[PDB]
Amino acid sequence: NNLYRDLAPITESAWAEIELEATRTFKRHIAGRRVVDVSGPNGPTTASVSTGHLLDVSPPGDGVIAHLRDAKPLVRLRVPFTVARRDIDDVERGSQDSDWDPVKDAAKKLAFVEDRAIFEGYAAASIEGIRSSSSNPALALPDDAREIPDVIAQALSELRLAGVDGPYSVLLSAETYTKVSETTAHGYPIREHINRLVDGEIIWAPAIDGAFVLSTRGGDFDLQLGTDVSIGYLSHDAEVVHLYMEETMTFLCYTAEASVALTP
Amino acid sequence: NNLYRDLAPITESAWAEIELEATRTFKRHIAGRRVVDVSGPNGPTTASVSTGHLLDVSPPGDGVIAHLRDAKPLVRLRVPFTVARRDIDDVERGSQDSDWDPVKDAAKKLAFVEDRAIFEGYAAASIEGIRSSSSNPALALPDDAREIPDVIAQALSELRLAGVDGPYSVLLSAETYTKVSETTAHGYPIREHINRLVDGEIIWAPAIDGAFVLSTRGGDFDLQLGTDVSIGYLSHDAEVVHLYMEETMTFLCYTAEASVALTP
Amino acid sequence: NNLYRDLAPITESAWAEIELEATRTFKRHIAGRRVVDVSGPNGPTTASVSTGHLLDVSPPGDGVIAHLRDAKPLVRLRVPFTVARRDIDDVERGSQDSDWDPVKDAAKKLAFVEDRAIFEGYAAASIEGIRSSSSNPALALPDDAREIPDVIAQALSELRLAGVDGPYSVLLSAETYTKVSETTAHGYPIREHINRLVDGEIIWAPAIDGAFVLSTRGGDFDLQLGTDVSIGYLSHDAEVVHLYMEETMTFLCYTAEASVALTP
Repeated sequence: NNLYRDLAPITESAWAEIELEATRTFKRHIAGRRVVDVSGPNGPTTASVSTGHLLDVSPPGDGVIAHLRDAKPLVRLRVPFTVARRDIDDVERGSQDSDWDPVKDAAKKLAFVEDRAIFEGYAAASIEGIRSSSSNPALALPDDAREIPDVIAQALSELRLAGVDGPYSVLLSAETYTKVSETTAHGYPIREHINRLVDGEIIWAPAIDGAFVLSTRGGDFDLQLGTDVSIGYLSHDAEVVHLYMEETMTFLCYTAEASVALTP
Repeated sequence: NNLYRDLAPITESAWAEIELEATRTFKRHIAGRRVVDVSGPNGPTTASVSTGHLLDVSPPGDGVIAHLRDAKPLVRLRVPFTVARRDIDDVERGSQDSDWDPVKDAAKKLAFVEDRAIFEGYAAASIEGIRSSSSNPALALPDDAREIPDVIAQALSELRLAGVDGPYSVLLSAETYTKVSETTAHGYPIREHINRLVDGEIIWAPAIDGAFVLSTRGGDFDLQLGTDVSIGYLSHDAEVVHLYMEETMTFLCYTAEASVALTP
Repeated sequence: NNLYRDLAPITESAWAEIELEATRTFKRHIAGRRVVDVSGPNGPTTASVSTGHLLDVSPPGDGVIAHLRDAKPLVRLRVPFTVARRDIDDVERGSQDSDWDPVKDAAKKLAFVEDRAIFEGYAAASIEGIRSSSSNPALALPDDAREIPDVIAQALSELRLAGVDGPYSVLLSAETYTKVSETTAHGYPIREHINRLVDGEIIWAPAIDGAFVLSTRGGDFDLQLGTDVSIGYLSHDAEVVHLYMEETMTFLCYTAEASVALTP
């Protein structure tokens, strides 16, 4: 295939180690996939997602009405990294302390870009994020950690006024999650205080900035994937090999009233 | 379905008559479908055709390479017409001279727009025609009808220099076909003179202007259809019913050297 | 094998596309293979073709008669070309307008060299062409296109005086074939005028210069192949891949009276 892995100077065991390390880190650092419906890979031939809408266009001639079908293009994200042939070779010698830090960093970068496109928007890819697409009024996250549950209750009140149902979930930023975790009250963390309110789960969202309270009934958010995360090979040298992590995706929000955003 | 035919004041017999009359006229007046590969209807959900190419785009952030997948949108052509309820009603009385001239005119219009988009281009739909996409030099159709075969032989020489194979076919305009038909030499029409050269067929192309000599080996032209020609209903009155003929399509040319264009 | 295709950064689909495109163009531009017997590939170990003749040589010593066996060596023709990794990669994305023009040009070049060696001679390879090996007197192709059939009839008279039988065939140059095709008489091309005389076929020979009338009974011309046309890999870069088209061949003419040559 287009990955050209058979041409890389890497053994099966080292390939397995790299894949495992990247998968673990990405699954750690990814959050949107846990609260958004995912349309499984449709193949490399997939390039756009139809919206079912029509756009006006100049007719070819008299007596003819012309309309253009509307589609959302898919964007390919590629993050390159470099690995050492010595660490690669040591694996077949029964070594199991090899350095895969570039792999972990690339996985973190890819997860962050994906989550930031989902929750904030990537305009050049025509991706409007949940924050912008949300219709319910946005709130402000208090500087202190003790007042956050009140704001979350207000956001639940807003959604739950608007008429959305299903389990509710709170996605918190790295800085906010650290705050609610370190901070404590009556012998419990402010994070447990927050958890007490919702029916769903509390989720880490390091890539995003602020906080988000959203419904998970289904049918409101769609992450379309052409091809899932993959690892490939570009070139190599006497000392290093250059690889990349690739994924082709787009994001769509259909219900603007199923989420509430809180800004720092 | 979206046609809403069940709501129209028309009987099954009249529906059949209208469908038959439109199909006959369209199949008469259509030419590109006889020399271009047709990708059958893929359903109303189809909105674009992937090209497999990539487009450069600003990255979300540092260390990330971003590319956009390239697709060709589909365009919907709708031609409205009006029919008389008296002619509709007469059918169930065993009448078989009913007037379907508006149906025939609408079918002609739709065929003409389709063929003109295929052979000349519809820019607003991002459709580049065979004439523009052709790489072989264009020729001029002589005013006289006696020199046309020489120009056709020159065009065959150009294609057949360029290295294309398979049966060759000549599509002639209405004005040019009338000329070669009426004109005669040695007791045979100039059209038969033309036919003597090629291995394929001589085709009517009223919508196009000029003439075209092209190969039919396959894999060079693709007419993508989302939905084929259909007839629908908009509204009705005590005297008339308003209908439309609809089709969603796009056209792609892959080989620029498989055709030669001759301009009036 | 020596092609080293497994080392090239090309997918199976792109390999198939390149092979198909090269085969089509070569089969289009090749002519000698249609009128000469072909000895199928005998393997890479084949290096020469015995003639069964003997050559005089100085003896090792007294009372000894020494002779050397005579053989015709085989010559390997290699034509390099370059391909773009972007066009290669687009194929797996369902792209089918990729550029293979260098492939087509290399195939044309190889076909032209093969046909020119067959019909004109490649001295350094000890290949004497049909033109030189022919014993029947050579003719001159008239500048005008109207007198060519008379010269072809004269050439048939010469062969057919000399006593050769079997279907006869005319191989025409690019410039001569264009002339006889464009030129017309009594509503038929001069090429059809020519075809009327012979029992065999009229053949395109762009590589050759002039015209040739020859018999196809069999046993007079032999194209010996060690290995048929093949495509290989030399090296690659971040943007391009360097490939070559290779064939090992030689040509032998046994009957000097089975052909007649016409010079421009």
